[PDB]
Amino acid sequence: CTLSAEDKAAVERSKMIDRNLREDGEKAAREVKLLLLGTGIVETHFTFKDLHFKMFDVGGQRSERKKWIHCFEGVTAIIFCVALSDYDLVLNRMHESMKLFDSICNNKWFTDTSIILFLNKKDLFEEKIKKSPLTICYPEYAGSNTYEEAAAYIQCQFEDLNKRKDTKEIYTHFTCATDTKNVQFVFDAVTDVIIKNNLKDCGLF
Amino acid sequence: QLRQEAEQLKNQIRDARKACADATLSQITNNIDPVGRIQMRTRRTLRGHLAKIYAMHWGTDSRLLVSASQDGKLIIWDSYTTNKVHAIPLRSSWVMTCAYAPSGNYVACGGLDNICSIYNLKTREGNVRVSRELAGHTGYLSCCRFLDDNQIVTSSGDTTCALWDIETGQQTTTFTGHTGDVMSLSLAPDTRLFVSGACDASAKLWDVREGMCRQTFTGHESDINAICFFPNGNAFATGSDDATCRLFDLRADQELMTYSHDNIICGITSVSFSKSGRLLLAGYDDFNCNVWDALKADRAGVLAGHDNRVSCLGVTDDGMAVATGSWDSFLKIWN
Amino acid sequence: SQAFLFQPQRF
Amino acid sequence: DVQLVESGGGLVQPGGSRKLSCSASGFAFSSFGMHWVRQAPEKGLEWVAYISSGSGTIYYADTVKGRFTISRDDPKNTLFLQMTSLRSEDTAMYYCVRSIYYYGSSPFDFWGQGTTLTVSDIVMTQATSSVPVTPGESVSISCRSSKSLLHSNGNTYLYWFLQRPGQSPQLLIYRMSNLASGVPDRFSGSGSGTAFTLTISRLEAEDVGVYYCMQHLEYPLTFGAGTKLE
Amino acid sequence: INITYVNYYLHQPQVAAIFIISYFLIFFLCMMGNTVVCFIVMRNKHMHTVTNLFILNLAISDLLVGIFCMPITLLDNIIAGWPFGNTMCKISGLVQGISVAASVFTLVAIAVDRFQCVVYPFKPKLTIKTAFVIIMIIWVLAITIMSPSAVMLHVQEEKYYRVRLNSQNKTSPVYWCREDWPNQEMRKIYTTVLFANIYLAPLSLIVIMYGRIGISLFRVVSRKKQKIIKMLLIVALLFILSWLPLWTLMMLSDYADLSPNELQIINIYIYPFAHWLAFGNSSVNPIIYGFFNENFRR
Amino acid sequence: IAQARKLVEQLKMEANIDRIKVSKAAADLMAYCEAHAKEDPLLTPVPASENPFR
Repeated sequence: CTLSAEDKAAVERSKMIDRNLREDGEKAAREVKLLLLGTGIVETHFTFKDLHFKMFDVGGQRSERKKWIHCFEGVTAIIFCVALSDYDLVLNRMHESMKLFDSICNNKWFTDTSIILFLNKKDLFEEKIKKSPLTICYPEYAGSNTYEEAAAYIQCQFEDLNKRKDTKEIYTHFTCATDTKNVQFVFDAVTDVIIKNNLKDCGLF
Repeated sequence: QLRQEAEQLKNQIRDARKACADATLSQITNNIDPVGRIQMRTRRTLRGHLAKIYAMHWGTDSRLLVSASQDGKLIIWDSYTTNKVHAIPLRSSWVMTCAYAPSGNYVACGGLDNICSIYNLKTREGNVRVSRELAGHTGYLSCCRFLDDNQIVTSSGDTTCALWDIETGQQTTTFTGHTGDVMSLSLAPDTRLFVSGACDASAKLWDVREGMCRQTFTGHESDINAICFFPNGNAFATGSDDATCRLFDLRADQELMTYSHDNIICGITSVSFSKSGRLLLAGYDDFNCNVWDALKADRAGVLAGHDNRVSCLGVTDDGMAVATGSWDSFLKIWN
Repeated sequence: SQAFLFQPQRF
Repeated sequence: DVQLVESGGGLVQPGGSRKLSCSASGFAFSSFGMHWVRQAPEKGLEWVAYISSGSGTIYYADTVKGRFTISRDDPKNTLFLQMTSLRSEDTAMYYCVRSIYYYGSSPFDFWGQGTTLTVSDIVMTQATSSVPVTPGESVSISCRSSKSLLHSNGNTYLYWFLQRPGQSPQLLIYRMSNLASGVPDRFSGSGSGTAFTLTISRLEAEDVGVYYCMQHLEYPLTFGAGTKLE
Repeated sequence: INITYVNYYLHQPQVAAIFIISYFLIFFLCMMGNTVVCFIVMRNKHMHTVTNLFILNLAISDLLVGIFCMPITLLDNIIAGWPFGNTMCKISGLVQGISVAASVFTLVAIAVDRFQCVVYPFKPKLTIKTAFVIIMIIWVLAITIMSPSAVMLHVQEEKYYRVRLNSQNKTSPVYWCREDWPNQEMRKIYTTVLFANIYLAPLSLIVIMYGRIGISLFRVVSRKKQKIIKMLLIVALLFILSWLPLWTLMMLSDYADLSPNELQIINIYIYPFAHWLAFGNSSVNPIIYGFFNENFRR
Repeated sequence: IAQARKLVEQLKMEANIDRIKVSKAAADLMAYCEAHAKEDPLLTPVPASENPFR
């Protein structure tokens, strides 16, 4: 024994609190987190095929990301958006976006979190390819003026920056009219990442 | 020639400091006996959280302990018996700082939401409810300390600090002058002053009453993450990303001591002092903490036994125990 | 049966 | 506004059954343990039954075991006691009492209004049954315990209650030294071992009533006889 | 009455030497593998997951198998009769079965853990409490299923079979410890129960779960997936083929009527090879689970 | 312009302050540590009877 009545009641209260914490933790663990890169932090919630995705946006925080990016370690994947029309505009911004992608891919914290790449502004990029040649963005580009070829070259240039080819994969797609296709692709990539992590936890793989 | 005037003033401050310096702690305290091997063992293990711990604070009674985790929970622990007194849920899970009111009636939290939330623990309804939500900072909150039951001093990542009246909600005075984001702050024992460290590798002494900077110390060569006052109140210690601690003195207005080792190359997350100021406990990015002899700058001991990086570290008011929280989601009390 | 057929143990 | 309203009391015959209800509002009912405390027509307080948060632990008095059953309902914020085979000694006024147990908490802080039912161990001794007093004079109320109330943790589990004429009991001192919220600072409590006392300074007309001292060391909770102030 | 005299050392020096070498090889391999696996697990405090706990339990069970089965059974095959005693025969008969069943059951536990973690990626993982409860339940089930073996074991004194003490014409009797049974049908039923509870059901569960894992993985196949499938198929086929001979011999002896000559041939010459295969199967488990697991590799 | 003037004024204000020798500050720190050393549990461990965490 060696416990008073009030001490036993306090122990019971602590056990109840621990049970509530455990149930809340098991509820939270059933979710999937994503970080979006392109007053505080913006949160978005959406459920797709019996899985709850929570996307965090960090735009508007005028501070160096070196002091708070490590807070986002553990996310299932990082969703990186890139505007195809940003090849000629300068505020040369295409190279800045490429440098940002290289930094986020080579980040020490994100050495295993896969990256899902979205390419927007397709219907504007195809029309813009007729006036501004791709030689402005890429001095070394040797190809035709076909918008499909330029898109493929841009995708290859973005993908080749991945030094962590092993233990990190870069799923890639282009924006379309149907939101269902994009959310299904992100669900497939997240499911693949989760399955790979589960395999890594076990003995095999 | 305003820049020339600034350069001349900096040069004359440097000359005044150099002329002021006549001896060092090394040759003054070399004739004192070393503290010897310090062997602290773990006494209590608190394993309730489910995510990396980001902040913690002791109570004045030296028994109650508040902790904050990234899973959006603030847990109050009874250290002696390992009991959860309270479990407050947070609206935003990106918490990065916590504090305990000296009266023990309120708690404070803050983070990437740029809002300092004050919760009241003593309610007739028997539950814990948010008492105030102070807003106005344009960046993440790095630190906060309860100056009183109605006054709280906070530091944000927008290179500013503020003093808030909780009842009214508006900040009475704003301390500005840091070039980079402010990472930590430490109140003086008399509460008449405090000190703030920022990412511009400098620390500043702020007068609470007049809202002015009195002294600036620029010893470090990288961002300083931790700051703490000597129990006397005439000195303080800083820990930075250059794997080095530095002890500065307010009255001499320069750096007194440097704590660094060849085998230590990891940044410092937290710093704290013992009751008498002889021991300096520093938590590093390495999984173990270190205990330095603050007067001889020798490694007195090591506190090992964490799986992941130690995030927060505090010492109780009477010096009985040291609480350490890590990214492993465990809180360990050492004695 | 009952005869020493050099039967070893089951395992 | 904290409120406990009890109902379901009246006149019964011996051998019958009854159900007493206690509706709670204005506070988090699910975080509070509950007690039933009955008072005979002209007698002291007597503990009946206890239920904890989540119905984990249930305690009954030895005179109500096998006949009285306590239970609660958290979504509807109700607490009810079912009594079977009522006898003539069960006539009393029952009180719904809330009590929260954690470090540095004040149990027995709020009492209900009371419901009257008519049917037709550590020993605490109060030294003086009645005391005549005049305003502006300090007074002391002493009571003794048969077994030491000091535990190994350093807590003396003695509580003080005040029952005003036509009113519910109110907590004054919890754990022999701590003053309850809203109670004037003139009240003080001090004791050693088995003896304890409550000191009232600058006594006014609001202190007239009956003072009870109760032990919480063991769950067969025992109240004193009660000291009346004229 | 015709009586048969045999030597103290039943076998010739050459056959005895080959038996000794054959059993010592697998004994040495088992002890080294289990020792190194336990040492690695104990050294690495960080590696304390449920799968690692199951692997440690399997290594402990395999060490018990290698210690309490190989030397005693090799001695029994070498020297004629049972000279140890009734109490030791009962203890050994209990312990050998207990260790074998624990080793077999830990395989099913590991396979079900892997199936749960691979096929179901979103469901919560098994807790340490559940893993320890499962460990206790498999030990208890082993005790329950092979208590009768220690119940009915007993040494019998022989009369027609005698032993020379190799000199001085000492005509010692033959002590033959055996699982006494009031009915041969009772022994047949118990052997069938052991067969169904040790070899059939674990095999079916393991093969079904590994097939489900492979189908789920299949739904370009990378080298990682191919390696996983190869390892799973190797494990299943090894568990089948290593244990087939011993159970086949036991069921044949307890079910099929044979002449004394062929029965003696089976019990003297081909039983040691089946025992060797069965023991080597448990001996090889530490090496495969500590060599093909990337956590142990690092 | 205004920022530079404010910086110059602040730096001048921080410049015109009194300073004490490093020897005096070192002596003060040593004296405080020596005076308050006895009641430090971490420097001098307390017996297990009076240790609240054992």
